[PDB]
Amino acid sequence: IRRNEKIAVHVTVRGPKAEEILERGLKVKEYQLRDRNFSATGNFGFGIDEHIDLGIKY
Amino acid sequence: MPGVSVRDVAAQDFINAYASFLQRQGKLEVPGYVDIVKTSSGNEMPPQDAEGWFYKRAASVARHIYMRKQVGVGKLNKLYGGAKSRGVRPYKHIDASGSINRKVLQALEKIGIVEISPKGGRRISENGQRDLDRIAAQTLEEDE
Amino acid sequence: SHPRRYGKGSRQCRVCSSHTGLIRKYGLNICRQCFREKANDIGFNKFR
Amino acid sequence: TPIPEEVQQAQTEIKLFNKWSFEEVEVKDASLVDYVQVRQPIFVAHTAGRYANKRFRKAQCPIIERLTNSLMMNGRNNGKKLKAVRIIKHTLDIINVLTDQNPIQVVVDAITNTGPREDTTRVGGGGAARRQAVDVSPLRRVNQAIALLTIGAREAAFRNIKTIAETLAEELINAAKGSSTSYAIKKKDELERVAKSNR
Amino acid sequence: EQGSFQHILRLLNTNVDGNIKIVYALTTIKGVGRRYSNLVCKKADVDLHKRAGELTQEELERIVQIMQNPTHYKIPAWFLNRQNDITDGKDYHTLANNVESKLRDDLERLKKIRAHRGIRHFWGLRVRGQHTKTTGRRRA
Amino acid sequence: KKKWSKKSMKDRAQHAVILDQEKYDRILKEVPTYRYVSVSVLVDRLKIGGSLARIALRHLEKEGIIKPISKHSKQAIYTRATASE
Amino acid sequence: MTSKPAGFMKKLRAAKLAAPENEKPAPVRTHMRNMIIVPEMIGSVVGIYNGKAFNQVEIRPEMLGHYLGEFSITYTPVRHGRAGATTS
RNA sequence: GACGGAGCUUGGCCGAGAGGUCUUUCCGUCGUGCUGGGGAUAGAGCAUUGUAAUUAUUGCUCUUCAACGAGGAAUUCCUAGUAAGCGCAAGUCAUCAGCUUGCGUUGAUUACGUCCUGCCCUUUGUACACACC
Repeated sequence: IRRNEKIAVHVTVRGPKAEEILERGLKVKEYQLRDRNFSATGNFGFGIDEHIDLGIKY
Repeated sequence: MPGVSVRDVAAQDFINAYASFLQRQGKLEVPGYVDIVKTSSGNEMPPQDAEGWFYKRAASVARHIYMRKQVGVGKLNKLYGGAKSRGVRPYKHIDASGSINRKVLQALEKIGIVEISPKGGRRISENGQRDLDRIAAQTLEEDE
Repeated sequence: SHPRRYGKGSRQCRVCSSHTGLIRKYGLNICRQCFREKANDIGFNKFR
Repeated sequence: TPIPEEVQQAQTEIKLFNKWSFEEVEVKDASLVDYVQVRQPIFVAHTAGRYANKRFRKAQCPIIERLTNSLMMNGRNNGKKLKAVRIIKHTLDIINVLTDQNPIQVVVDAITNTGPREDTTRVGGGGAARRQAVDVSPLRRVNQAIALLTIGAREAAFRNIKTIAETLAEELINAAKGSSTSYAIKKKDELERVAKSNR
Repeated sequence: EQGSFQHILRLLNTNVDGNIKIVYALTTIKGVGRRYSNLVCKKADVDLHKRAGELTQEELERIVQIMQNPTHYKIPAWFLNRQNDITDGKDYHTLANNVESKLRDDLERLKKIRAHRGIRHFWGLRVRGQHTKTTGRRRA
Repeated sequence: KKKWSKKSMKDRAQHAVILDQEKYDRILKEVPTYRYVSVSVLVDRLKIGGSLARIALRHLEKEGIIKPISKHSKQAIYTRATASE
Repeated sequence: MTSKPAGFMKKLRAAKLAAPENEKPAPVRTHMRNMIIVPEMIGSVVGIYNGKAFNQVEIRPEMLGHYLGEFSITYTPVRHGRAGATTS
C-alpha cells in the first residue's frame, strides 16, 4: 500500500560487465537447459540463489 | 614393585604407558573393515592412531589378561561394550563387538602372545607376560 | 477324508479349554492359579 | 618398611579433601552458628537418620554434605554422586583461589547472607487468602540458602558457556560478598522484603 | 600468516555449515555419518582437528572430489538387463542431490510398480502405517 | 539467533588473538588480581573459548610464566607466579 | 533382455507345494486371458509369468492383480493386499 | 548431555548389521548448536522366525532428517535404600512393540499434623431408609 518505498533492488549490466556475470551464471545451472525457459523474443531467464557463483558466503 | 605393578596400577596410566611399546610391533593391519562404523553411531577411526580403536583395544586387553584369564572372543566383546534393552525409542549404544574383537585377537596370535583353548578361552603365554612385565619396569619409576 | 494341518503351537490343559497358557507344568493361565494352590510341584504352598 | 601415602610426616592431619581445615571457620551469626556443625568433619559423606525432633536443637548437619547433595539433584534429573563430589572438589578449589581464604569459610558466608530473616506462607482463612509472614526455623534458613545458591549455579550453567563448578563458585562468592548479581542474595532480599511488608 | 580467513562453500550445491572441525562438520554433508566422515579425512590426508572452513584451497578441492567418489572405493552398477525400475545402482554415495532427487523418481517408479508402497504414495497417507490412538497433530 | 563470536580454532591459527593480544591481556592481566583462578572461571570471564584458552595456557606453561595443576574434565587451576620458598 | 536362472531377494527361497505354481504356466501356452483367483501370498515372484492378468482375493472383494514391468522385483501380495485402504 | 574408545549357551576359523559352522569410569570429540540435539516419517534392499511378514514379524545396510526450546486449565505417589533413575532375567512367546512380573544395581527431598478427600468411634437431629445420585 505505500507506493513510494524500496520493495526490491536490481542491477543493469551491459557489455563486458554483462559477459563476466553470464560466464559464472551459466556455469551454475548445469545444462543442456530447456528451450521452454526461452521466450518468443529470443530472451531467457533462470532463477537461483546469489550464494551460487564464486563468492564469499560470509 | 614393577612386575607386581603389571597387576597393580590404575589401568589407564598402565594403558597409556603400554600403548607406546605396542606401537613398535610390525602388525596393526586394520584392512578396511573398521571403516563402516565399528560401534554405536559415531565410531570412526582417525583419532584411532595415538591410542585409538584398535591400539588401546589391544593394550589394555593384555592389562586385563594378566590379572584375569581365561577369556575368549565373547568375553572381550562386552567387557567394553553395552547393548542394553531399549525402551524401544533409544539406542543408547550398539557396541557390535564381534568384528572388533576378532581384529585385535588375530594380530596377537601372529606375534605369539595369545594362545587358543579347546574349552577354556584365551590364555596368556610365556611370551605374553614377558613383554608386559618388562615394559612395566619402566612405568613405575616415572609415576613416583 | 484327505488330510490337513497348521495351527500348531503351545499347550494347555484339558481341564481348561483355552489356548493361551503357561507351558511349564502344562496348563493354562488361570488353571495354573487353581493348580498353584496344589502342590503337586515341589513348591508353591502358598502365600509368598 | 614404608612406602605409603604422602601427606605430612605428621602432626594433627587436616583432612577435608586433605586440603583444607574446618575448625578455623567462623559463623558470625550467633543464632545460625548453633545449627551449623563443624565440630569434626572431613569430606567423605554419610547418611544418618537423626529423625525430625523439634523445637530444641534438632540434629547434626555438615554444611558441605548438604551442598554436594543439592547439586546432584537440582536440577533436574539424572545426576550421579561421583560427578557431584567431583564438581565440588574443584569448586572449593576455585573458591579458595578466587578469595585467598578457606573455602568452607566462604561457603558459610554465602549461606549466612542468603538465609532470610523472615518468609511468607500463604494461608486461606475466612473468605480470602492472606500472607502474615512466617518463621524461618534455623535449619530451614540453611536449607533454603543452599537451594537458592544451587538453583542459581544450575541456571547459569544451562544458559552460558561454563562448567558447573565455576558457576557454583561464582554464585557462592557473589553471595559471600553481598552482591545482587547472585541469584541467592537477590531472592533473600526479596523474600525479606515481602515478609516485612505483608504484616 | 593467515588467509584473511573465513570460508564460503558451495560444496555439493549451495550449502554452508562451517566453524566446526572437519570430521564433525562433514557429518552435516548429506551423505556422511560420523561413520563415513572420519575415513574421508585421512584418505584426503587432512587432519581431524582442522576445520572444514579453515583449510587452504587445495585441501578443500580434494574434499569435493573424494566425497563424491574416492580412489580405493568405487561402486558401478552391474547386473544383466533388465530389471529396469528402480534398481540400486550399487548403493548410491553419490549422496546429496543425487540421493534426494533419486527418491523423487523412486516414488513414481514405485507407483508404476503397483506397489502398495506406490499406492500409498498415491493415497498420500503416512507410509508404513503409524499408530492412530494419538498422533500427527503438528504434522498437518 | 543472536550471534556469535570468539569462536576458535581459525582465530587461534591467525595472528590476531594468538600472537600477543590474548595471552598478555586476558590470561596475564587477570592474574595480578587473583594469584590463581580456575581454567573454566577464566574461560567464562574473559569470554574466551575453553579450547582457545587451553592452547594459550600451554604456550605460557612452556615459558614457565604460568604453572597449571590438573583435574579430569580438563578443569584445574591456573597460577602465574610465585615466590621465594 | 536376456534371462538367466537365479534371482536375488531377501531370505525368501525354498521348497513348496504345487497349487498356484501349476496353474501359472497354463496362461502362457493357452494365451493371455482371465484373472487367476489366488489368495496365496506364498509365491515369490519370478520373471516368466510377466505381463499377464492375475487376481487375488484377499477376502470379500476381488482385486485385479496385473503384473507390470515395474512390478517385477517386488513381492506379489503388496499392492491391494497391504492397504485394504478401503476407507478414504 | 551427545560421540566414539577405554574401566539354552560357547570355544574358535570366519561376518556391513542380522549371522553360518569344520566343531565341544579416563580421553579424541563437542561449543550450549532446534544441531555433532531428536529420531519421527518416507523409500529402495538384505537375513531369519513361518507355508506366508503386504493392511498385521523383528533385526536394518542406507539414506530421508518430523514435531518438540521442558509442557496449559490441571494430576499422581512417595515418609530414606522408600520417591526418582540405569538394566536384566523369568513368564509371554512359532513371531511380536511391553504387558504383567521378580532379582540387583544407582540414590534424593519433605515427613510437623489433620491446618480439599477417604474413615473411625461417640454425639444430636432426621420429614431419609434400594438410602443426599
